[PDB]
Amino acid sequence: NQSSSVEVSSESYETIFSQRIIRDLQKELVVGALFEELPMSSK
Amino acid sequence: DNFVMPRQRAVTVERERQAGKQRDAYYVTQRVNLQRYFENGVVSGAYAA
Repeated sequence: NQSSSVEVSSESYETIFSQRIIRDLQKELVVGALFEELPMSSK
Repeated sequence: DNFVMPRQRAVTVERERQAGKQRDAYYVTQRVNLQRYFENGVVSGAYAA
């Protein structure tokens, strides 16, 4: 606040730090695993 | 679901008697804002020209 008679040391003692992690929308993956597999045991 | 309501204090009413003035002042205060997590998610159409 930095206006009254008393106050705190720095803005860090006026903030709440959250561990919560957020992410936006991610493009869907479709072609990655629609074809069936062919196991190969050689070059 | 991309927007939020950061609010510190709600709507509060307060009554004070300024007897030196012979009034009854009424004060209403609140603290809110409108923010969004990410910098997208809105579209608006406008008239031509």
